[PDB]
Amino acid sequence: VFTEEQEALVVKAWAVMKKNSAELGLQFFLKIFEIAPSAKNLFSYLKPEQNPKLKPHATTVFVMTCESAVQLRKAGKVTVKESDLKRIGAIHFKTGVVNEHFEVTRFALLETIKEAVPEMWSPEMKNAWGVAYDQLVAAIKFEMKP
Ligand code: HEM
Repeated sequence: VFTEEQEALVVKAWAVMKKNSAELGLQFFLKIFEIAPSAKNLFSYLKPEQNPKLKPHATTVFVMTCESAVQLRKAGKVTVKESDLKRIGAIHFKTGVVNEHFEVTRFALLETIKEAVPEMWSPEMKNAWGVAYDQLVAAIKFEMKP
């Protein structure tokens, strides 16, 4: 169960990091592609890793993760609109985003956060971010079908 403490951690960390989300987004994607260069292929428009569209995807991940933390504490579930979730779910399903991609991204997300606010980093900070993300992903994965 997602706690008020974990919510506070995600909310404040994001509050801090959000001041430099430009540097943060670039770092995040550079981490994703350092680990799995071939993940590049999934973003069909990539065929510099400088691409315009990559920066908002990065921040979406951050914002929606922080939002899930809030909703999880408030209502005990991800309460993202049923329709936003179907739409996000379908695109990921159709471009071939698989578990390993979500998983590389989780790992990249945590590293990016550890590097960005090393002064707020701790295993509870890591887990709070990790769990909000996991619940967000599971809400999306339920909508990854035909
Ligand atoms: C919490 C995790 C994630 C969230 C919240 C999220 C959210 C979103 C959103 C809101 C869009 C808008 C795209 C649209 O409606 O056309 C999108 C697109 C997309 N995402 Fe994600 N996403 C996540 C994970 C991932 C992962 C792990 C990958 C693969 C590395 C990925 C790759 C893509 C691709 C290829 C698109 C389509 C881009 C395009 O065709 O212009 N996403 N995502």
